[PDB]
Amino acid sequence: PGILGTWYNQLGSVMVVTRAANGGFVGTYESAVGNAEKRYVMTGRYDSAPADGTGTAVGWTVAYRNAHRNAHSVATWSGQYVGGSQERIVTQWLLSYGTTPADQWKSTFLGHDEFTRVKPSAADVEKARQLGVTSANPPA
Amino acid sequence: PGILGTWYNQLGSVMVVTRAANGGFVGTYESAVGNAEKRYVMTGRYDSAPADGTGTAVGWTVAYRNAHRNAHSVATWSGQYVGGSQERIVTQWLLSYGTTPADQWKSTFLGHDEFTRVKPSAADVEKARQLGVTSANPPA
Amino acid sequence: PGILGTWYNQLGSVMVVTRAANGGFVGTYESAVGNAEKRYVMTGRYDSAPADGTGTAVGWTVAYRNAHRNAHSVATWSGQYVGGSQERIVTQWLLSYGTTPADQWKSTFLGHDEFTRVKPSAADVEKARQLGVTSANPPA
Amino acid sequence: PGILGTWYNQLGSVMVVTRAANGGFVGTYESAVGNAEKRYVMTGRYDSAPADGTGTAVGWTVAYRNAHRNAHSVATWSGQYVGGSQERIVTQWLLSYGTTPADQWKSTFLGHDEFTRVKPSAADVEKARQLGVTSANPPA
Repeated sequence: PGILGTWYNQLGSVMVVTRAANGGFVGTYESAVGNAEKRYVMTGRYDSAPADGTGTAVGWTVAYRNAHRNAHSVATWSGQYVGGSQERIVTQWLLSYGTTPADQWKSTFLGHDEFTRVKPSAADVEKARQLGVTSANPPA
Repeated sequence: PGILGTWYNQLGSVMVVTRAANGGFVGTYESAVGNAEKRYVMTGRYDSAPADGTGTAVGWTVAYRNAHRNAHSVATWSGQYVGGSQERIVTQWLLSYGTTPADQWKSTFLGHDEFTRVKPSAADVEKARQLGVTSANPPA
Repeated sequence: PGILGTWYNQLGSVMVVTRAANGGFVGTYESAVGNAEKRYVMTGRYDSAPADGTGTAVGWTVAYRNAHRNAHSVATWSGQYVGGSQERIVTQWLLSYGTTPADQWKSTFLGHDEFTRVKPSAADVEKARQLGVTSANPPA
Repeated sequence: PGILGTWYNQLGSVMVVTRAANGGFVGTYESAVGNAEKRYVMTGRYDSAPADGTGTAVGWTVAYRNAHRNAHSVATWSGQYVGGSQERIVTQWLLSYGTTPADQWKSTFLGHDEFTRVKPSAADVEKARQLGVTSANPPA
């Protein structure tokens, strides 16, 4: 299964898939790099037998709580992994918060994100974040 | 954790959560009822310590392939579980297909769905489906 | 064109289409009822020749600013009008805010809404809002 | 108002805003370039008084029918215009089709798109489309 390994976005987030078999996979998701306070558990599913010549449909979930922080939000990513020699994952993501009944309309944010095997340079991360941080960065 | 148990929508789909602990849960998802050919594995995450007076943020994923069928698609649900005496889960869902590069724009469908502990009557399921089937029903 | 007229949701919002011709339409959108401080200009487009036996694809936009308030947000609705004797509009909506570059990830909320020709009772509006206000209600 | 003028994406689509005043704007949208058969009418709204230091919230709609073609779909874009010396519009889009009641779940596609004042080179358009066409390209 091709989704195994480490994946980077353009803003400095890192997803690590540690195990993948029979349509399920598991790992971690860090919005930062190398700090146990913004790493979180990840779980997902994938198409274990994709149609010839197409990408591999994928999806996964991350609850933004660990032993050190709780943002009271959970994100899901939905998209596909594209092999070839240039490996990519293209997704749209949703981030949902727990709310009171009156605040249910402002419970879910929507965005997009793209992952690559090529770790971007720190210079590229700074230019990209300056144009805008488009991946979820929930505080506190 | 409140999400344990069986959940129904208004169109005849059934989600069963068999295990939930430390922010993770697992189970099955059936678009039909009681037939091993449209049951699929489910995995997700939830907020294990929600803020007082708010709903519990949740998310989960289902790959639409089993031993009998493969739709080449994977769905993710994002929303929150609301306790009280009237227990509900309100979500928005995404369904992503594997595609060629030229077809990437038509890879992801978007919708909404609401789950209840009250199993609807067959009469209510028929009236609801006649107004429109708004939950994912991917063929073949 | 069938979209002409007045449309209600279940939470107390009212959309009035005053003119519709050649694929375009115009009107107003009130999150309240009968108060010039939460009425806003609406503009949209529709399919002027839908396929036989299908709904009519629609879309429209509302900027949440008038002479009395400005929420600094703009919403878009996307879906279809369904005729027959029971007329409905089913949509998903997006609400986007202006942000700094660092806050771009929290710029867009996502939701769903359904419109009917039947004005709901005030009792039905209160029960529905108590279960949750799922249409956009941006403050200030 | 800054949104006036011509905007390009990375896949070869062109949006022209011909008029903008008092929170409304109008123009055209071409998925191709310079051919009256894939140009369509556009209408939208914007925040006419954005908060200092933030982007300008925007939204607009395009029905994919003209005198020569009808795709039976309507798209909406939701996001914000960002000024400075590097002018951009970042959006998420929805494309909704008219359907039968049973097919309502597959009525709406979701995607993302980014617009610039810099017209990309034909070489850049080909490389980008080869990685994937991520803007709406509805056939027939």
